[PDB]
Amino acid sequence: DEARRQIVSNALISEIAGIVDFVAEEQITVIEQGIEKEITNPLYEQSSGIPYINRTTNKDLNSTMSTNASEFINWGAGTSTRIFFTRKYCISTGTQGNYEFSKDYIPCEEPAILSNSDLKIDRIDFVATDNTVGSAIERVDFILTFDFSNYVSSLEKAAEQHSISFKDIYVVERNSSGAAGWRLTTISGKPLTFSGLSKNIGSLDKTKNYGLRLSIDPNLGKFLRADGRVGADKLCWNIDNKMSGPCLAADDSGNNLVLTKGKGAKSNEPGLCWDLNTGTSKLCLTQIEGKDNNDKDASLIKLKDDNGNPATMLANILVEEKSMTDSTKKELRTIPNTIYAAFSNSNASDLVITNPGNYIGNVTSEKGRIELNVQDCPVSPDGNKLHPRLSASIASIVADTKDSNGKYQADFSSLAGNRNSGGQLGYLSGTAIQVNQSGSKWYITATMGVFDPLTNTTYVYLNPKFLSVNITTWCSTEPQ
Amino acid sequence: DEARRQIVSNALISEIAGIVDFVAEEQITVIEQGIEKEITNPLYEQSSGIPYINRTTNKDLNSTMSTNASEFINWGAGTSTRIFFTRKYCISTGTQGNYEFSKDYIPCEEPAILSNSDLKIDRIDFVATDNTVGSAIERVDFILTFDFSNYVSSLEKAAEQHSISFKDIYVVERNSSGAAGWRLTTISGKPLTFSGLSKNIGSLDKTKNYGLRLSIDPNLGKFLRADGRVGADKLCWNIDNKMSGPCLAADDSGNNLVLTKGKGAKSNEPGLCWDLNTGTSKLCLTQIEGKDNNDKDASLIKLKDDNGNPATMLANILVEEKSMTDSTKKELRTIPNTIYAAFSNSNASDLVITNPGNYIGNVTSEKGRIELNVQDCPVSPDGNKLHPRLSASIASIVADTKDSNGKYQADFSSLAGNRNSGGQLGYLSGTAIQVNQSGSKWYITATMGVFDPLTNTTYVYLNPKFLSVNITTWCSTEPQ
Amino acid sequence: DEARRQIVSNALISEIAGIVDFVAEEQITVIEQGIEKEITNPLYEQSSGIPYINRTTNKDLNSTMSTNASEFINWGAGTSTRIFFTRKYCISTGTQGNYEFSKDYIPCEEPAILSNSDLKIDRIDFVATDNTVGSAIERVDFILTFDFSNYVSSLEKAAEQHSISFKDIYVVERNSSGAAGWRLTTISGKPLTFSGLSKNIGSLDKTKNYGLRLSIDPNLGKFLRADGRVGADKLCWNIDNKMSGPCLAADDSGNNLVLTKGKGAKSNEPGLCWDLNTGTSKLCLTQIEGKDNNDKDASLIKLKDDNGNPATMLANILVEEKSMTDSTKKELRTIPNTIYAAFSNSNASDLVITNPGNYIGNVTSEKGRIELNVQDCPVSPDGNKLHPRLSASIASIVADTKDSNGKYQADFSSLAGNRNSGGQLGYLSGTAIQVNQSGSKWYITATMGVFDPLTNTTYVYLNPKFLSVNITTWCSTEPQ
Amino acid sequence: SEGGAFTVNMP
Amino acid sequence: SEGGAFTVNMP
Amino acid sequence: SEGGAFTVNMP
Repeated sequence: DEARRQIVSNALISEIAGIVDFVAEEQITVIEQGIEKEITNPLYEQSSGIPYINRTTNKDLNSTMSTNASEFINWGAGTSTRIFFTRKYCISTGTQGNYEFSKDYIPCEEPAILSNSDLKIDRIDFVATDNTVGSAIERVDFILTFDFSNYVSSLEKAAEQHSISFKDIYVVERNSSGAAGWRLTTISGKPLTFSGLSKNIGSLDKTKNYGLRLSIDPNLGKFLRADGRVGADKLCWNIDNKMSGPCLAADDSGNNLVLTKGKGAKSNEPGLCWDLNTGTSKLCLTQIEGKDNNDKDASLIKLKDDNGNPATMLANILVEEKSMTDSTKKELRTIPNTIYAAFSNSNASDLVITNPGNYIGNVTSEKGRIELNVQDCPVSPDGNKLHPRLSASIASIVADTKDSNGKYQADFSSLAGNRNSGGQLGYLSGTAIQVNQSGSKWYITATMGVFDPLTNTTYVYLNPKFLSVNITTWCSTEPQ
Repeated sequence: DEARRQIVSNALISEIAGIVDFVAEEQITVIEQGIEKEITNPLYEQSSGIPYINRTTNKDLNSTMSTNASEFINWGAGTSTRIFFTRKYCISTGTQGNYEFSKDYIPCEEPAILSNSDLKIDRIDFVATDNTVGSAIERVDFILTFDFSNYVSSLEKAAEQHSISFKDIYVVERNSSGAAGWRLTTISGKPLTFSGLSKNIGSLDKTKNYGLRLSIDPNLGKFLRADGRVGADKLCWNIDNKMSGPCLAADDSGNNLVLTKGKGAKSNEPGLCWDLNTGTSKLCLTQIEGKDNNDKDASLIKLKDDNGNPATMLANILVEEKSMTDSTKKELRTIPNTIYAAFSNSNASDLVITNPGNYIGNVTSEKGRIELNVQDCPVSPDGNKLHPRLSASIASIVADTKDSNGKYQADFSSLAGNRNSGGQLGYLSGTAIQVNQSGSKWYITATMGVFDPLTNTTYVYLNPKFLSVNITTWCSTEPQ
Repeated sequence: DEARRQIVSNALISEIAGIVDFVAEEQITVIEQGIEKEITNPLYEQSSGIPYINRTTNKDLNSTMSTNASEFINWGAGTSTRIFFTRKYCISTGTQGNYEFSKDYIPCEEPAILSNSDLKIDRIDFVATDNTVGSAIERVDFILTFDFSNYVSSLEKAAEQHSISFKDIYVVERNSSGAAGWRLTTISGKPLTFSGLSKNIGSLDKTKNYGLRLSIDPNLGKFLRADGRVGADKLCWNIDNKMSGPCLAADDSGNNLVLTKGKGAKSNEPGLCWDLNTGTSKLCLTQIEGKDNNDKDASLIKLKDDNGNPATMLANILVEEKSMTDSTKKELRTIPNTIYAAFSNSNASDLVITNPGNYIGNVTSEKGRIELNVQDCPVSPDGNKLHPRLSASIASIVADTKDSNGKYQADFSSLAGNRNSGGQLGYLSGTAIQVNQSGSKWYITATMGVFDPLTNTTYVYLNPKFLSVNITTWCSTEPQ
Repeated sequence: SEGGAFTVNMP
Repeated sequence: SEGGAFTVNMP
Repeated sequence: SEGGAFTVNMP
């Protein structure tokens, strides 16, 4: 069953991956007296003790594996090794380890799947690059005891998923069950690598106890990697085979990437550009020189094509400014919309309000009204509730009266033709324009006073086709 | 002469490098007629044929070179090999190859100098990493026949210029002129490299046919590359020698790069920044926490300086929102402009419309009109035609009449002085304000009715200077 | 003093780093008669002279150091060597050198501290990769004479701070004070590395003159480097272990990075994205197809979530367009704000202007006025002074008169209740609305004419509560 | 909600 | 195109 | 700066 093998290999590679992470940190983030502190990894202090200083020297993958217990590191059951690679306070009391890492490299308790599995990490070798105490480790070999190509496929899959790869896989053997008895399995004096285990499986006696030695190369080499595990101090782009293009580097915050000019730029105007490569100009977001409201030196961003003409961005925009009434307070608003509209009462029955002093209206159901759906306000920063807003301004207004047939002729329903219907005008008293809202609708209503000097009769009109307004809608922190 | 040898070597390394480039691409970009397609390289399809699957097994540089024609790849004259490593349509009609590569790895016609030069590529060995069909290639051997230290200097110079390197150069010999008769030249049973032909030049009989074996290697896709031919799973930046800065990674779509916070960020506010380093703040585009119109968790982008103050972007802005009438439809709009303007008729001759009931004007030629150029709308997403829009709202309006000198004193041409000339007011009937457009011009005209109670005379005014409007101009998907 | 040793090492590494940087540039930017031009580094011209063609041949770090003066390069006092590695015009007249480099690799005048320090660069070896004139250099060795573990610590710190690392450090000795007498210090025939000077210090006689040979490798090509000293032609991201994600590459300008679609993208809509990973959609700035005002093919940018809905950007926006009056001139504007407000004179004492023909207002101190703070305008590009603007449009107006109690009932202070008090209306003469400003304030005032037909009395009102306006505020290059 | 008219005067 | 005036009244 | 009023008529 390979589904069980896959769990064992995922745990094994999880353990292997954590250990490599620990080796690959020369400075580790530790927790001394409640405040994170960076200290040198105990691996590279020539003052730390067993097992942090333990080193083997078989730099060659084909050299004889060590038989010294203070050179390799015995792992697993019966060993207190795990204490030295887990937090001091994996128990509430504190273990015998002296370090509280800011992060768990491996779980404090070994994965339960590995407690009785057929493949276990039995011993870990730290290959030293030189002969100084606390030297750098240039290869980590993991001896996994078998309690053979099925697991290698499974382990290779699990390592593929964890962004690690084996330098090589060797078959290792020992005559007993001691951690220092491990030697390389040999075919004619040549150590048997796993890739060559297909042809040499027959010349191996069942009298030995076998396992695999997985060799990794911890050092996260100074070069940027496909797995992205290299932090870049900066990165610059080439132009015509020279390092004269823009550069990206992080600022101190950890949140921001900063784009700066290259050495080849004759002008200092860095930009990010999008290109469809479909025959039109790329669009660039470029930083350019400016001046503030007090004529001091400043800068801004411009979205432009390759001709220097502004480009178009589709988005919701919020603008923040101090309230022009009370300063020291911020106000947010969106880009407004304008709709031209006139009211729609046309005949005398709907137009004339019979008893003005007594009339009590219902702007939700009055004839001739303007009705709109309440817009949805866009995203706003935390703690700034945006309210939908609406207002109306007078666009055209006349005091039209009944003609010889009791009909009203002045009509402003279409802006391109307001003067083409003239009407028979009286004296204007003015108009009262009101804006109300329910949960879903904006309601706009109006009242106009007119004196007819022909009949000396006073009329009050409701939502007339003689009055048209320009309606402005937006969202704002300033309520309605 | 080293000048001709250099030309020949330049061609040889061109061929060598091109072939190496093809091997090093497991996924190749091919042209299935009208469109680029990613396909598995025929080298690594266990379903491809001769010569795509041919592999030698001499992993060791000192091992026996293959003598099987279905293992090595015979090259040059007498072979149909080149067809399978060049574009299918190098002739307009088509060759026997089955692939239309998007790029020429090697020129379709072999460099004219190599047809009769003294050093020729006779055979290519693709060293397999295992014993599976379509396995990965770990070394490429180029057997160059001599038709020996003069040419190695030239080949090393040409390869220096091409960003490739020889793993080693070996001396090979054959008793006749067969492509499979190549074997390693030996001195006392030890294969003769090129770093040992100086001292062993004497023990070689001229009865053999000699050549050089330049060995290259394809997979150089472990560390990100200066030429950018290796993709990154992610990239993170450093701060103070720690991997605590922002990170960039692609999403699943293939279109987007995503910026995320680094481990050192105490706040989760990733940003892209521009900096001129001219003594002023960098400008950052930062993602911050927010809330939508239903108070649900959301986010937005903020363009800010280093003090947390909003910054400025010069661009055209489109806003999208549901139509406040039909809802089921989306509408686009631009940021409007506002113009204060008054009409410009001043005297009674131009002001008074003599016979209003019969009067029909020409708004494109009426005196005192407001005339503006029709704006150009910005780029809009496909299928969203933007229309120029204009509206006018009344800013000031009075029913002025002739004074004792027949002049009109009220004047609203300047907003800061609308009240300074009062005039002689009658009773206002209202105004009809009309906006028309040709292909190039906006025409804004207006008609005002006034009753003079001193003379009991009725007036109709055209484009009066005592009527002023605030003109709003913008672009929108909603027509005029 | 390790403080004095550190300054010597910083100078030493500065010289070393500059020299290595020059060695690492086969194409150098030179200046020939006013203009920068690219020429081949004289190191790799087989036509250049001493010392550009000088090469040693000890490829092995353990091989015999050359003793030929036309192979190594003598450095320092008594040598004209420095001339050939600094600009021709480090002196105003011109030196004997033949090249004016566009940049100083090492300072023209040697760091004054190196003129008499205990450690000096005595000789520089250019290890050749082959036996051609002007061949590539594969290692640069700096022989430092002592005029031994203290300074190695300091030099390694200085090289750490200067983004270089030593390939290896050897101990060298000479019997006298000649630059050609340098040979490798040996213990039992084995060249003494510095990592083995701890155990063998006693077997070294004080009769020799000793020094250190620092070996630096030349290039950092092909693979991008963590300290960012390697430029990228482009960089593409991976998706599912394939190079199918977006790509960034510099355009020709040196200012722009360009984002393009990946090979795996089924749509051509490249985007830059922010992600908080806090449960909401990432925000993307994506380029999409569009059409201009002439319906020609174009593009724009869209700020959208993963659902294709517009997102929100908080920033100041400037829009640029041609003046709708005088073409050929460009004008800037900001996103406006709208404020609904009414004037506030309510009682007869404040409302009625007794003798209108004689009244001279003080718009700064009149009762009932609308007063606002003059807004601050955002950043604008150089030479475009923005002026604050304010305008008013009529929202509601009625010709109210005294009621039976001498009170005025119509009140438009709240838009949602404009119709709630009808009042007792006369005939309207109109209104004059004026906007003025001091250094800090907007002053909005108004005058309304009313005829009371019940009393045949003429009224002029100042800042009445029955007049309301929509106040529009913005910034523009068009003045007030 | 509510909307109302207004009284006007007679000579 | 067009523009038109309007008729007003007489007491 | 300044502000001003306007004159209306008596019947």
